[PDB]
Amino acid sequence: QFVSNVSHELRTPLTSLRSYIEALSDGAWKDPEVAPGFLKVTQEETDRMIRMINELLSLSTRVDMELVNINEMFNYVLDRFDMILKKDDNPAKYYTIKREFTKRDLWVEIDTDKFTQVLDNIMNNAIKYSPDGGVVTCRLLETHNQVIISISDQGLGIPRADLGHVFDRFFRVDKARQGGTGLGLAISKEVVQMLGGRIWVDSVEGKGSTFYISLPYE
Amino acid sequence: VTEQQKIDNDRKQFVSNVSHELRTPLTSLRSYIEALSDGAWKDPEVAPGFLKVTQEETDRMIRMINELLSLSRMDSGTTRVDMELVNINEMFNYVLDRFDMILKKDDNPAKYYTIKREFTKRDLWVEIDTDKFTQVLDNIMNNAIKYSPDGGVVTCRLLETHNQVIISISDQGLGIPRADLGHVFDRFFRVDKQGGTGLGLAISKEVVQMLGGRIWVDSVEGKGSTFYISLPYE
Ligand SMILES: Nc1ncnc2c1ncn2[C@@H]1O[C@H](COP(=O)(O)OP(N)(=O)O)[C@@H](O)[C@H]1O
Ligand SMILES: Nc1ncnc2c1ncn2[C@@H]1O[C@H](COP(=O)(O)OP(N)(=O)O)[C@@H](O)[C@H]1O
Repeated sequence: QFVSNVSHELRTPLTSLRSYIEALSDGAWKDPEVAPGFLKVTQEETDRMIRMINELLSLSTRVDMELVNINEMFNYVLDRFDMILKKDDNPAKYYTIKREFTKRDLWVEIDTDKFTQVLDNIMNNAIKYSPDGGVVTCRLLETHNQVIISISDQGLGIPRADLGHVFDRFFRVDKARQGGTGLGLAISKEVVQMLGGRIWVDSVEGKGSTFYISLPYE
Repeated sequence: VTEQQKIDNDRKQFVSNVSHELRTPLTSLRSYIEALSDGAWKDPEVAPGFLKVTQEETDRMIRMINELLSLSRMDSGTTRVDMELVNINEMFNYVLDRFDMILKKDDNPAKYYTIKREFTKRDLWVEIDTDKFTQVLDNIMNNAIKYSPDGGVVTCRLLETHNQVIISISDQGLGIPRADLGHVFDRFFRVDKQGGTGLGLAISKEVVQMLGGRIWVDSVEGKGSTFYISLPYE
């Protein structure tokens, strides 16, 4: 349903917007080296949220495939999550984003808005389900004519019995450790399949998780 | 026929409203961010003032999102309701204690108010979900204070009948038009035209209904209002 999806999907961009506005208010507005770049991101997130409301309201049409540089696009996503982490209430370096991208530029046909939603949910999960903190490792590679993204955490894991169930709508693992609706990964799977790709997960209950996304390369 | 239709119409309206209400702050943000990007950011007389407004608009949307999410969770049957036997007197008194304590600090207070308590003497043990019900009392108490005249008295009652536990919360503010006594519990209904979503009482009505109870309001314009909560007793 519309309300539930739009509400769920606005949360990461609102957090990201809040985070950059906070950095600006805290003094970055005085720094000519960074203020314009920060303002540019808030302008982009605000416009993205406005498109998102409309898109999701209309579905109750466009899957807009563009040839995109995944390297840059993934990098832009992770830049926001670093900003969320720095303006976080946690101690500095309580969470780390380590990037492991191949050096060649990878061009892939995607819907930029919808796929950002996918990366947002997985990064946000990777953080939300590491309460004790940790490194989030983000990999970008091409092999066997697939472009593959994997996102690993050192968080709470996922029971083996539930590895399949986690992409189902409303499914939330019911053990100790919060969350919300159980929609993020179902929305994500829907987008990834729509784009001709695949998503899957490996996990160890005490160690952490790795989510994988595969997209057709050429 | 009409039954399914009324439902579908309410849903269609609610969706339309959600889209308009999320859109309006974002549109306001866009306008302040664009002024900032066009150069106001270099200007110390306005950049801080402008940033502050974007921060407030952003907070309002995050509250709206959280509120819309609870409404969804309940609409889904997904919402966890944990009925436990608790002392309503001590729970209500603690709620009022948080509000008295707010006033105890010189802000300066914008407005002074008094919280008058009239509780029954016997202890009322009743099964409820404390986390959710405290939220309900908060929403009514915040309204009661917000719409009180300077120096107004907020009167809080806990009384039981043979069949019911009744809580009432009265203010001496401008009250509510008779045409609207029902509508104030509607999603996004605000009689007025700053922050405030118009979802609080909609959440409250839904929560009180999950708990097996009833909530309603009496008001005489210019007199003030009295909100009631009824809970099944024993
Ligand atoms: N990175 C992760 N580590 C451990 N558990 C995770 C995880 N990412 C997702 N999960 C689990 O999968 C369930 C469903 O995820 P999701 O669709 O994104 O739900 P959500 N967080 O939007 O409420 C979550 O409730 C959580 O139990
Ligand atoms: N105690 C009260 N006195 C006068 N009007 C009241 C009132 N409590 C609620 N109302 C009216 O009902 C409307 C909706 O209440 P509510 O759902 O709590 O709004 P809110 N606080 O989330 O923005 C308010 O805007 C107000 O017009």
